[PDB]
Amino acid sequence: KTHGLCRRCGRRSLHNQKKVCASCGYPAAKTRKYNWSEKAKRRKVTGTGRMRYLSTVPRRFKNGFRTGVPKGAR
Amino acid sequence: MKVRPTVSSSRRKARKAHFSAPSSVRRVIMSAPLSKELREKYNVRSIPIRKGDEVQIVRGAHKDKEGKVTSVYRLKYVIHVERVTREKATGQTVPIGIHPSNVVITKLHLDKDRENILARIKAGREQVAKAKGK
Amino acid sequence: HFRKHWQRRVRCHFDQPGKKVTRRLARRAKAAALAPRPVDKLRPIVRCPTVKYNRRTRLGRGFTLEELKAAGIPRLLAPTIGIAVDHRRKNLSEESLAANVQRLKDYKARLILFPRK
Amino acid sequence: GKVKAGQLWSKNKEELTKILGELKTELSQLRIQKISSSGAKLNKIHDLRKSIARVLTVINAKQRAQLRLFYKNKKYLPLDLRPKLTRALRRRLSKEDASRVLEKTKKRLTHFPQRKYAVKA
Amino acid sequence: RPTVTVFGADGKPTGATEVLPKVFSAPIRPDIVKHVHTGMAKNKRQPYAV
Amino acid sequence: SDEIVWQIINQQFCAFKLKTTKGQNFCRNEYSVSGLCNRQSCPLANSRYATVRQSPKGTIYLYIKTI
RNA sequence: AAACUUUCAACAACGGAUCUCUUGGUUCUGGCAUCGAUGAAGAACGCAGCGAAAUGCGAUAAGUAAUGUGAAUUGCAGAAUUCCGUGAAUCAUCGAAUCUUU
RNA sequence: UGAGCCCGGGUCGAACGGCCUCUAGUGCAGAUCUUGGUGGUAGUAGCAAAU
RNA sequence: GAGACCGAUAGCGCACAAGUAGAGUGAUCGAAAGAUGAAAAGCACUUUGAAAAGAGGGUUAAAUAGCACGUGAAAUUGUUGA
RNA sequence: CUAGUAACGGCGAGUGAAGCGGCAACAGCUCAAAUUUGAAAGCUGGCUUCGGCCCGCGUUGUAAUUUGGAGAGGAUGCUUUGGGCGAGGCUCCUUCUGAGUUCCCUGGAACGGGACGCCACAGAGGGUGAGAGCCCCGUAUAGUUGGAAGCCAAGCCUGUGUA
Ligand SMILES: [Zn+2]
Ligand SMILES: [Zn+2]
Repeated sequence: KTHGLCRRCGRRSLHNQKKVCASCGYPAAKTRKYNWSEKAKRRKVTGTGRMRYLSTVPRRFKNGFRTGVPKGAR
Repeated sequence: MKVRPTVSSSRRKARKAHFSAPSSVRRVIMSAPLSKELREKYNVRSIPIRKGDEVQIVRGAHKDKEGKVTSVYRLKYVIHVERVTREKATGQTVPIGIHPSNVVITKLHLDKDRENILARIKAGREQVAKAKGK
Repeated sequence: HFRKHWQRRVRCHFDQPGKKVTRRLARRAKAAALAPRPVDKLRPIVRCPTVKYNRRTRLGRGFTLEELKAAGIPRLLAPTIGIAVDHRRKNLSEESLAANVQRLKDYKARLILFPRK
Repeated sequence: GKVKAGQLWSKNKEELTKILGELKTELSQLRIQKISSSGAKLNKIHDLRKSIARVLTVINAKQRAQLRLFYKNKKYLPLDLRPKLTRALRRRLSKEDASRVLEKTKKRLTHFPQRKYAVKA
Repeated sequence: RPTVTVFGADGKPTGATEVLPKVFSAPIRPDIVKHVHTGMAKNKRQPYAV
Repeated sequence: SDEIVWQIINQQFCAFKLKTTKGQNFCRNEYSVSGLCNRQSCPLANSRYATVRQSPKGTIYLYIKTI
């Protein structure tokens, strides 16, 4: 086949001969992104996934990025 | 009219907040008035309903029925009074969902935390009575 | 004069009253921080440069060092008691000196200075 | 099967280890025998899993508290025992470093501070 | 008419009167009122766009 | 100012006016001697006016208004 | 004669217009400034009794701890689990932890 | 005169209308118009890709 | 927090499984689809039969509101009558 | 606003500022070029019993002083100070706070109509079996309960060195 599975984006767009992903450019450190396609930028934008860590930052900001425990905790 | 800028008079936001409320907010929403005798006794107008209260239904097709609350279904926003039931096609007796605004609590399930709630409400009402008197 | 893409560079001003409210609240915050003090500093009277506006005067940037010395206000105390100082301006004549010196002694006549502690 | 948290807070390390071991053995046996006729075993399995979670939480908290007691006066702590904050918040200048001034500035601010005054109308 | 009677809190006149201002003898122009009201009713409008 | 209030009533707006599509306008005012909107029958645009009304008792009265 | 074709009426279909609604969009305005080698955004695999989707979470896996509230959750099944209690909850808050492969 | 408007009968189940002004994404028979739905051809040609 | 905005062919492509289903080697392209009832009270039971189907019978204020579900136009179709 | 002005241009298409004036906001400073030379007075690390001890950087220059509408050095006589606690206060989350489910009719259901009332610094909004100020949540106003972190701060301890 022309294209195989890519490790970064998980799509079957990694060229089997050039070993370069057509969707993200896997061997390059930077993810492939272009301003002439807004649809392509919104299909992989920050917010289209799981947000394991970036969804916990606003609650930590709300309380001042504090440490410790409340008084009288067990 | 609302003055505080944090309050919203949006119908859309109010309906979303009502129909997508957490269980504790739903507890606060599912409140019932006290009876006349309990209102003069505890100086408290209404309390959030709970399982074990004895109520009288004052609205709907089951008016003037009394009974003990055996279930507080917060998801369906309804309470299930004892013996105020129905019959299915098969003959099973299912409870009839009655809104807590349609009942009047004639007897409270008195525990320590409920007494604390009654004391706090009475203290606020009497301190506003003092503010009004002078 | 619509030769370029002016659609992408239209600036409306629906936030004019909101920005006025923001500016007034900023002045209120300045008042809260500087509670007995005025929110503004004292500025001198200067003449407008050109021949067209030579007849009128306006507010300057800060008082000259000679004007402060003649009014009896030391240079280092002046920015700490609400007077603006400009080291670039020169008097060049005995008539701007007298006017701004009169302004400074008028400011001194109506000032309530508090001790440090 | 079900264990409260404060009882686990009272006990020490070797004790908490032996409840951990017995809970793990009970969970293993019930997982082996639960493949046939799963009735009330499901609720007990869920409660046992929550119990192992509670015991592991208490031992981890005690171990990290002891490690923090060790590193009270030492200059460097392990990265697990350091506050997270953000990457930019961890790289900004400290409060002692940012509030530092020169001696000329300190002398000027000492002898000519901003004064309190009022212009009367 | 030069004066207008003043009424009390019980709805009965107090006995005191006030002089009617000149602004009550101003011209009554419905065209000016229509023009200015049509203009002024548009000034609390929020923009809408697709 | 009978004429000015008449112009305001007739040409702009009156709360007592019933406009019909059948060639006649009507006056909803209770003191109108004929329930028609025209210059002579207006109880508001005429300072001196007179009408006849019947009470619920059945006694009929004449009502007179002066400037 | 019967059959067929056309028009009209009643009833029954097909289809989803119209009306009414709206936890959605869109435009404006205000406060605030907070991702990542202490491993981010994104991708994958798993975790529930019945889970198909969505969501939550990571072998402590529809979650653990701490605080607060105060009697549930709920579609069905189960609990000798909790009701003058350090205490239910598909609860809220959240400062402690766990956090598979990339 | 007309664009239209009013009433009766049936169905239906939560909002709506007139008048004076204001405002506009305001009136369709057609654009080999757009989307959806439905026909004669036609139970015809054929049993062909899909089903 | 709001509006002289739009109201399911409109308003964002997406009010609902939506950057989903699906198409392309790939870069990319990208839909359709909302409304029972106040409450499931979601039609027990008897009886045909092999059906996503009927007849009695029942729930309901109403079933010509039966998860083909508010109302239910026209094109087009069937039965009866002239 | 200047101003479609000046200026430039197959002087055609056209392109196209700025000073002044009115306003919003205003805040000023750090080095290099000096010899501390009667005393590198400066700083990164490591060890710590946390109080002061070592190695190193650095004289090819780290502190202090000075930054040109300035400055230094002497003389001179006046005028100025430094640290540590800190009650309490502000901001923000939180607890609590008005009044009909009275009677009649219609209706499956009153949240509709009629009668009699009440609250209102609250008649915004939502829910509740149909249009609910008084059934419920909230809403308005001052307070009040508990908490979080910043900043301010009345006062209270001390200061010192020919600085
Ligand atoms: Zn890739
Ligand atoms: Zn009239």
